[PDB]
Amino acid sequence: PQITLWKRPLVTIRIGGQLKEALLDTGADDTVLEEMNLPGKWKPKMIGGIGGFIKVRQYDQIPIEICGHKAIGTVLVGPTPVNIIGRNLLTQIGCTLNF
Amino acid sequence: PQITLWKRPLVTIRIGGQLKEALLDTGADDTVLEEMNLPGKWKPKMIGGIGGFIKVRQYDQIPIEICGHKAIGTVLVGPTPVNIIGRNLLTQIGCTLNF
Ligand SMILES: CC(C)CN(C[C@@H](O)[C@H](Cc1ccccc1)NC(=O)[C@@H]1CN(c2cccc(C(F)(F)F)c2)C(=O)O1)S(=O)(=O)c1ccc2c(c1)OCO2
Repeated sequence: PQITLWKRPLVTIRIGGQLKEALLDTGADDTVLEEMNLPGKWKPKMIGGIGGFIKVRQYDQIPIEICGHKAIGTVLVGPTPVNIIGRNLLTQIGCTLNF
Repeated sequence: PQITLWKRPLVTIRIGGQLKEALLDTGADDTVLEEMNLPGKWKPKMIGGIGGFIKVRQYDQIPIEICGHKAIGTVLVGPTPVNIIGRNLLTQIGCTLNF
């Protein structure tokens, strides 16, 4: 599909038994999801944006479905106000910017 | 052009006769540039991000040429970690997400 940017590019994602709305975000290197208790090993990380840094937990090889498109990769979990699908997963679902 | 997302979508912009690199950022409502001088009246504003809130200066009706495409709109200037082109200008240049 084609998503215009008149409004925030929110789409439905699935991670386990959780459906959530998330931004397709070309400005995000990494995928950052709001606080959730995922299974498995993780490592602590800091990520920076407007206003400074937040502490996140990095989980590897997590499957996520994004508008029915399958993805699997690193997801950062932490105190973000919005679920952010970053470039690591945007590429896996074939997402490009066009103008 | 079509822009893939295996690398950051950084582009050259022209503003006030100056060339800068900026990130095409579909997760950003607003265009926010690092500290710079722009002419004319501005208004103090505060905006939020992943790390908290910052103070910015809001300049209206500023021409920016983004990758050869002309925009005229609101530019916020302040302590963003990198120059970002947000949806307010991405829409002007006809940018969409496609997968
Ligand atoms: C500023 C960019 C260079 C980076 N950000 C991505 C931007 O697209 C963010 C996404 C975002 C959107 C909403 C809340 C928080 C983050 N966008 C922005 O910073 C601004 C913030 N923002 C906003 C608007 C209204 C309210 C608010 C809030 F109240 F939540 F702060 C934020 C908005 O529209 O764009 S980022 O989210 O900070 C980010 C994401 C992934 C990363 C990373 C940094 O480092 C490694 O991996």
